[PDB]
Amino acid sequence: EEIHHQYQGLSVVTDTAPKKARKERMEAEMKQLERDIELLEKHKVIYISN
Amino acid sequence: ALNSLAPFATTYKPTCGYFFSRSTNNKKKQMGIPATDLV
Amino acid sequence: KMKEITYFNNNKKSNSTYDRLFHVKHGYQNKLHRDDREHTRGLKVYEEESSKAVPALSSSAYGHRPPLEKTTRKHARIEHVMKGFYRHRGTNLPEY
Amino acid sequence: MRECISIHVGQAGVQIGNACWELYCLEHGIQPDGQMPSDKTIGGGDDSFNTFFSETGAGKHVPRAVFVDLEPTVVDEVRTGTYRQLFHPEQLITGKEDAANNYARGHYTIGKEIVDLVLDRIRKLADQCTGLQGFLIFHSFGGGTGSGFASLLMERLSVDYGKKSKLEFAIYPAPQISTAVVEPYNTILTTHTTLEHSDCAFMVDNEAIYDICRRNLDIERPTYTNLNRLIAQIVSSITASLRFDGALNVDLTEFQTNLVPYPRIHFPLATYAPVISAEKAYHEQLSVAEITNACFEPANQMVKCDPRHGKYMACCMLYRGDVVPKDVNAAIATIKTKRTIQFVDWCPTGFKVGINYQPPTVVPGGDLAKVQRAVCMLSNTTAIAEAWARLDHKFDLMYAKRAFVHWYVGEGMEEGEFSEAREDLAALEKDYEEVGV
Amino acid sequence: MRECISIHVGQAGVQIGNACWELYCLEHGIQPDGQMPSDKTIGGGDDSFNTFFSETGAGKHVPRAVFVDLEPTVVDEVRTGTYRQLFHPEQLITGKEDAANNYARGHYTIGKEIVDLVLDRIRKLADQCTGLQGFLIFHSFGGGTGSGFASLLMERLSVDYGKKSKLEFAIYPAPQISTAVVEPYNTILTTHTTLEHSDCAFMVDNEAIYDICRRNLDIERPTYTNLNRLIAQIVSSITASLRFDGALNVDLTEFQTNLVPYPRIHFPLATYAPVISAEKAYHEQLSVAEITNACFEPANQMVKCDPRHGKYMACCMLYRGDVVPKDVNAAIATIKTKRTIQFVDWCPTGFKVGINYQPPTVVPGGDLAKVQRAVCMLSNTTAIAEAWARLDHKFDLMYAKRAFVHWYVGEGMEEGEFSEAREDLAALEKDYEEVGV
Amino acid sequence: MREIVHMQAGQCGNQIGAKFWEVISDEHGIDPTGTYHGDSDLQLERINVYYNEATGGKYVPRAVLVDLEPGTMDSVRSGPFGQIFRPDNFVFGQSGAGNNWAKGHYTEGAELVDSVLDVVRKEAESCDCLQGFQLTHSLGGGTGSGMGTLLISKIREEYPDRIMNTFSVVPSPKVSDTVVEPYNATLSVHQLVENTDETYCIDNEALYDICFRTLKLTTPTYGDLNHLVSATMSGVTTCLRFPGQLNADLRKLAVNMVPFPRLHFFMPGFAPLTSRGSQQYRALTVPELTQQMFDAKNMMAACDPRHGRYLTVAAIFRGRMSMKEVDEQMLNVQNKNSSYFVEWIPNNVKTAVCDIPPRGLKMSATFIGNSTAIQELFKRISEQFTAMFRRKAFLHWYTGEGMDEMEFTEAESNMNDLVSEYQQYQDATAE
Amino acid sequence: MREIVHMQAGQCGNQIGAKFWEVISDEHGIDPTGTYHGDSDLQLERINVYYNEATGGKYVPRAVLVDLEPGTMDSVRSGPFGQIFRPDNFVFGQSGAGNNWAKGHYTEGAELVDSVLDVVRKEAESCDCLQGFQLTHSLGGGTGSGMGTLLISKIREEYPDRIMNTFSVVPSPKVSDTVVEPYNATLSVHQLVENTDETYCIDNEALYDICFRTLKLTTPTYGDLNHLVSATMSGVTTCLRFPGQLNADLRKLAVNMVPFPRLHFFMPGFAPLTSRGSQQYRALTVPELTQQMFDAKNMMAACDPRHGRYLTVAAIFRGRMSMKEVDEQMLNVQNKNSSYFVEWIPNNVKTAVCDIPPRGLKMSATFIGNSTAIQELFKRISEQFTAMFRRKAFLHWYTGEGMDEMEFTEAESNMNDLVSEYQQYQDATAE
Ligand SMILES: Nc1nc2c(ncn2[C@@H]2O[C@H](COP(=O)(O)OP(=O)(O)OP(=O)(O)O)[C@@H](O)[C@H]2O)c(=O)[nH]1
Ligand SMILES: Nc1nc2c(ncn2[C@@H]2O[C@H](COP(=O)(O)OP(=O)(O)OP(=O)(O)O)[C@@H](O)[C@H]2O)c(=O)[nH]1
Ligand SMILES: Nc1nc2c(ncn2[C@@H]2O[C@H](COP(=O)(O)OP(=O)(O)O)[C@@H](O)[C@H]2O)c(=O)[nH]1
Ligand SMILES: Nc1nc2c(ncn2[C@@H]2O[C@H](COP(=O)(O)OP(=O)(O)O)[C@@H](O)[C@H]2O)c(=O)[nH]1
Ligand SMILES: [Mg+2]
Ligand SMILES: [Mg+2]
Repeated sequence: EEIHHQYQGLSVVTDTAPKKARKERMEAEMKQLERDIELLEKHKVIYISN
Repeated sequence: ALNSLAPFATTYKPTCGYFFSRSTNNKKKQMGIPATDLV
Repeated sequence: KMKEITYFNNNKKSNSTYDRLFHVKHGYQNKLHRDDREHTRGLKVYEEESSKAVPALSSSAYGHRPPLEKTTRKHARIEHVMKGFYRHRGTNLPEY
Repeated sequence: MRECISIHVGQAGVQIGNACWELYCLEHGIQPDGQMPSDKTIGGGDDSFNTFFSETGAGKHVPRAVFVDLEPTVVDEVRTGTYRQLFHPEQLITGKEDAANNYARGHYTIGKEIVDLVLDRIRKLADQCTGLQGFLIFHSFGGGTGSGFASLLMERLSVDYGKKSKLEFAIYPAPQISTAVVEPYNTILTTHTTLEHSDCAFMVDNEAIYDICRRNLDIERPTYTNLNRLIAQIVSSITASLRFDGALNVDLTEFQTNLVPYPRIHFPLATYAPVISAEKAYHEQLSVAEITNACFEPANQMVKCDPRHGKYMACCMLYRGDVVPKDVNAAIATIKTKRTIQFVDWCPTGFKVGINYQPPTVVPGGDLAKVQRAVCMLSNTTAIAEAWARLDHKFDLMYAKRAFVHWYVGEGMEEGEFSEAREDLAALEKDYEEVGV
Repeated sequence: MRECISIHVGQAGVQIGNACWELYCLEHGIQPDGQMPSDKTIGGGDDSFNTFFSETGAGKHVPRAVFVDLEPTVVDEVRTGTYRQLFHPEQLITGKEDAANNYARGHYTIGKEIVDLVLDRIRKLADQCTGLQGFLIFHSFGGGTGSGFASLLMERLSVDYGKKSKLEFAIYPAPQISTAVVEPYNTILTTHTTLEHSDCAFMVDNEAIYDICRRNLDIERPTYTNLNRLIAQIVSSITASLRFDGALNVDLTEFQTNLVPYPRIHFPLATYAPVISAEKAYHEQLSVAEITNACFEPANQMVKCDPRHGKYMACCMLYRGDVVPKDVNAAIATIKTKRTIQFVDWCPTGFKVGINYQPPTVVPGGDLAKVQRAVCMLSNTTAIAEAWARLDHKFDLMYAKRAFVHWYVGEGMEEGEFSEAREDLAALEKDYEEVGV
Repeated sequence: MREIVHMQAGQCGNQIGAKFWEVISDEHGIDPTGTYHGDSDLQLERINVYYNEATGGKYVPRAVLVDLEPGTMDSVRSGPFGQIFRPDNFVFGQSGAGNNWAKGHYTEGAELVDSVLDVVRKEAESCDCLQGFQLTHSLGGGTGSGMGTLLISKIREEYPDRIMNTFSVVPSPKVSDTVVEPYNATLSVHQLVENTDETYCIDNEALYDICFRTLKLTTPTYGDLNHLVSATMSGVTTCLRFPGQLNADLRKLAVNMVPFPRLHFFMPGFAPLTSRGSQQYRALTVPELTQQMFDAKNMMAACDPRHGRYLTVAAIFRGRMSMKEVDEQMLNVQNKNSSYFVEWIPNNVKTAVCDIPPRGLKMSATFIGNSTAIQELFKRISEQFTAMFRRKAFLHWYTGEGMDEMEFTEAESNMNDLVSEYQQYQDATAE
Repeated sequence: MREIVHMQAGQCGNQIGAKFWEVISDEHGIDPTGTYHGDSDLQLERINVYYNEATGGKYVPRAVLVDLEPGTMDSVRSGPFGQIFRPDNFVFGQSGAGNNWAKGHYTEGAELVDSVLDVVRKEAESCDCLQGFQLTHSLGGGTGSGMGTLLISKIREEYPDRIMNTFSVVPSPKVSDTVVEPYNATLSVHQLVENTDETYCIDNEALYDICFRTLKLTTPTYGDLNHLVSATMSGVTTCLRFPGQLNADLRKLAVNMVPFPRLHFFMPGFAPLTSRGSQQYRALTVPELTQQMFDAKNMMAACDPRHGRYLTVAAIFRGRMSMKEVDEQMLNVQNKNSSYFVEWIPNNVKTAVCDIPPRGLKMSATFIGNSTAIQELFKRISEQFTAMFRRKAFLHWYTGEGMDEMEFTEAESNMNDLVSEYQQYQDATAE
């Protein structure tokens, strides 16, 4: 929710290199988070190996 | 899952864009199979 | 807090965006004509405007009070001719 | 057996019926959910409610009213509020977009695509009926749904059902006070239709009810709630003889054949008496003679006109309560021998009395006091020509500069309907003059 | 003991039968595993289940259903669903590939490989019956398995059995809502062959029953499931006279000797219209007269053609439930006095009444409120020519450019079939016109 | 169900619409996120008039923010209550018209209009009633005026049966606030008075006046002004959203307040307005509301109405009240100041009572009025236009960027025709 | 039990098929090793359609990898979901010959055609019903075009009854991207027309437009383009793989879509495609899916459908939805854009609802449409072809590999005939 709130407050266009990189870094971070808690929410047990 | 559709991830090797890092080695890998050879 | 109408709601749970989007429900109900226009039947005011001591709608004042009289049952047009001269079943004609 | 279909058109008609059905349910004992607390065991035959309600199977009574309106709003809180279950879900017919104070828009647009559904609901109700005798079209002359669509439904009901007593209850604009600016246009346009299709159209404005609430009722803050409760009491006193026994029972046929001298003078005035409050009711001898005097007072008229300038043709007394016919005879004799109350020469016998035994039922949260005696005085006077002249003057002031005509013209209704309606009410005023002389 | 065998061919037929056998098991108290519980039997040797379920003696009952589709799907849903142990594994026949909206593939190429197997299964399930009322074919005219292979089955059944009743239930294409583009071709090709072989074609389209579900059953986003339950209720009400008793009973020859005046006029339309939802049935007394005249309006006929544009020819009205045989005749007398509908001059008596005693059975999971009265009216009417004219206009309009012809041509069928089907449908329209005038 | 599509054009439109979507979403209970932290289902029954709700509890609005330069859109998205707006309906240009009507109407403002109508059609066909179109543009600027009037012309052309209400800020009598403002305003009103069914004409001396010497406030910021505009902007469409007593929809107000088609320029008014120190000394009742309405100071259009006569007046009360109060107060106003009313219109006052007041008010009052005193605005603008056009002021931009002198001539023709119509319907008697 | 044999030839075909076997592996629950790591039982009913069972629970795809060179074979073998292919279905040469239809079709491309045809033959007799063949290739290459259409001709000769479709990445109208593309495309379609009956024309800047004006995605890349292609790969055969209310397989959507044999050039699409930012602001409903279908901003062919009329249209839906809503939406869009449809056939739209959606989506959709707007691409390719052929440019690399100008004239005549009949069937009136 925090990275989504920060990503929603970006500019209307990302034309500079930092704007273009800051969009993509947050997109990759939030989708990696989505994969992480999708794997967590799809399951009920979750054992930890080593 | 590595190929999601609704939040659109088509996960490939970390090349181009922000994640280019002079890494994620672009040397080609050994095929293993030689060729198709009836000769 | 107290606001124009009281309605001390218990914060009406949460609506987190992750659970709203990525918890996909294949549970459309067919009682509507479109999925987006959801708040056309699930409207809940009929008991809170009665729990009002004084109600927030002018139109919702017709029958807010409990009844006062006994309706004065004594004079009523009780039908005896065309509802009493007709009896549903049985030709007289004994059958035992 | 003695059915009567109620049709509430427009916001004013729907709100009047919202008071009216509350009063009917409190009168006949049906709870707001439709379930009578008792059942067919006690109460004997239990057929008093059959004028309005119809018991369906297990014992839920559904009324015989159609709540039709072009805007969704008011009929949606009708569908949503306390009486959500008691009304049939397809009876409460909604529109799609409001007519918005326009006879042209109510009679030449989306009123067409609601009228087939409301007519089919009317036919379903009348085929459920087993001896239907009358209609109860409640609406307003202010304009929009209550004028154009009500006129359209009146015309279609007249050409469909043939001979049938179509009682109309219209909300008239007051002399000094009204809401919309096109109320003159709407009144002339709806009177052109309801003159030849209605039968005993009762007329009520807001100012006179406000004055009665301020004078008799001690209500410093009267509102539409009190107005609609008073009109509900009026119509209950009109239709009480159908549902309760009495010394003399008056139904719609002998109502309209006594209150209509000629087949154009069918606009009587309704006055209720007493409209007293409980505090003033304590200090009094409420009785037949003085309630007849209050009925014939000029300050208790519910149309803003002076009956002392009138030429009373025929009036019906509708007594309600433990009323003695000898006291009725004495009160009518005193009213007849009074000289300021002027009757027309060709009707010396103009006093149709009808006594019902059931006393009036008070609404909880109401304003009227409990009374053992009431009269719904209904008089076909000549003082309504003052109202006709007033609204014709308003129409002339509108029509001199042709203001607010372009909406009707661009909608589609032409100048010919305005001209025909104006000349129709001119002929109506000359008809009152011809019958009054 | 009065057995009737049901052949459900095509995807539409298989889905319709999937709802139908659910309704039949619920009516006869049969659990989905195939057994009747000991506390859900009439007892004393009841026989009101053998018309649809045989009894391989273990306590287990198996239906007389010939579920057939050329595609591996949907029948696999039947095999893997909750109605898995009910059907025998040999009763559910599947082929190599679907005919795929092609009459030529359904009739000449794909269906020939499986027509002998389905004929063998029909022969076995017919020989297992002591007395056969007839055949209940369930299919769609849209195209594929339900059109060409249905026509092939009807040709083979007319060759083999002969003279037996063959009721078909065809999912007809609606005028504006449709799925394939070759549906006019498939209907034109089927109605050349089913004309000479069937004896009663109950045809239903999707748009009209969508309107029924939206309006009367207030489901304004319905689905094929709900359509299948309502069609199942229709077929249960029509076959409810080979089972539970009552007044006048109408059987497979009874409602055919009085529905077809001439042999090739076997295209009636069905109307089951006590279709009232749960929240709308409590606020209504569901009476015989009002359901009787409710099953006569164009808003309730489930074929998109108004009955006003055409003269009625015959009506077989099948009541169901607690119905006295008086108010049936009273309601039919009122309909005879009605001038809205028009009967043909050579059929003075044109009503045939069947009445049962079993109330309709509600499926848990459908809206379909618990009602004690039902009508399943079947009218042979001249207004069905509108659908023929519409699809003939579509057929000629597509065939002007000879589009989609090569798919039929390169499969085993020639354009002479197209020409002779055009001529046959022109003759059918001319015969309906001549019979109507 | 009567949806109305809302539209913001220019920086004035963007800020006024941003505060309007703060105010009405606070009224309906929408949080900053977009969900429903409301109080009642009365706010939810007709919440889809302004909001195309998504699945679940998302309540995004039918607002189209449009400009020729991104700018204020980034400002709105960074500002509070800015994340409610959908990222799809932020169509914009790249250069920026500014205060050039030619740049808003013929030049790159006229190539954005295809995408603008694409979004408008998407939001219109994602509905079922489509009562009308709200526009909060700036009358007397560039992208507010030129693109706004072009959008009005296109929308009236493609849906010619809908209520069209534009709010608009009026060119100022005092100060200037823009040098080319008479040219921009004349060119805007030329295309405005054929298509808009009602224009509301808000003015930037009355907004400062009724907060400086009615609300005190010392330094009155700008958010208070935008809130004061959005108060009556929300109060007009109260009948479309909240139920209650005797109602008045947008078409009802249009037919009650427009006697002839080119007479649809009104003046607004919000009349609970007590100073912060003397709020407790006032008794807030319908007579006090009516006194605050029919008062020369409270009108938000300048145009001191003692210099003319009200053609029509409509008053939307919001609260738990009596009808006899409001109706008797309007009777008292008419019978008292009948000299300052139009004599050939008896009952020139429409009343509409809802029973849902806004936040922080037990009772509320919204004034709107078609007056024969609003011609002073148009007379001053025509005078300034003629003063610049005689000496040929800033014109080479328009002429070399795609106008003609003739277009200015019919603009002045509609100018003096409109003021002549106001004067002719003012000075006429009953007979 | 229907059966599809996948045949990926060329660089573009290899990459697209790699992403296709990626997107359906996790749809059917297949891990990179080969086991079934999933939850639902519905994925093991028609899993034989794309994967045949092997030694020890392993499922392997029924796909043939076809090329004249290593390279993207190394890339496919090294990438994820790459060690799932059987290492024997890997027919590849060593020349590196490319961008020469002659060298791919009348040269060494005819040397490996026997080996790859025997591989495909073993694949086909590994089946029991063999619904058809599905090939992925690019129009405008050497290996995927020449050798590809050679294999198309051999398969059409040897199995002239089964449904066989190509997904035909077409050349690009904007820019050129390969110098000999009109020659390759002309010679490839000249073999595609008589053989294939389902060609899904997929264009590159259309996918760029989708990925940039629909999903933002500032770094689009061929991963996103190949996932767009793989979505409409899975959307055609989702009815074969999974049950639905109204099933429709490849033969049904061929016969329902081909009125005359040389009229089989489709325009694929997908729905719902939404951005990451505009995901909580969007409602995933059937009318939104339908309008996103029939909007021209969803087509995978760069030709614009507004300049032509759709011949026939298919809308293969996936997920749990309402049948009345779905076919009412198609009725509404047909009656709305009745001018953008041919009137000489009625009801030219097709519905196919499947009861299983993809991963993470409530509903999904696949628009595939035979339209008369595809003739603009053929007109452009024919004009470029005759522009190069009028001066014999680049022709000696074709005539030195065993060709003649007679074949080029025959291909040009075929192009002109196909364009002329597209013109005829777009201007042919009803009567
Ligand atoms: N007595 C009484 N009159 C009412 C009431 N509500 C509205 N009115 C009258 O209705 C008039 C306004 O016209 P409406 O009846 O509201 O118009 P409508 O029938 O709803 O049709 P539209 O204008 O299209 O909405 C006012 O002048 C009131 O006198 C009410 O509750 N009681
Ligand atoms: N009422 C209803 N109609 C259906 C149903 N399923 C299919 N249909 C109708 O069938 C038509 C499509 O043809 P299908 O029945 O699916 O094809 P088929 O008869 O199985 O033959 P094939 O082409 O081999 O699949 C549609 O137009 C529908 O009207 C269903 O479940 N209920
Ligand atoms: N309420 C409000 N009014 C404004 C604002 N900006 C300009 N105005 C008014 O609009 C007129 C000029 O508008 P302008 O700034 O040119 O709008 P533009 O065309 O979008 O640039 C002036 O007379 C101002 O009174 C604003 O941000 N808010
Ligand atoms: N979508 C997509 N297209 C590609 C890819 N690689 C090449 N192409 C397209 O293929 C065309 C060139 O064809 P090519 O691959 O050289 O054919 P080949 O030489 O026979 O293998 C170009 O127009 C590209 O657009 C890819 O990875 N994805
Ligand atoms: Mg109203
Ligand atoms: Mg099928």
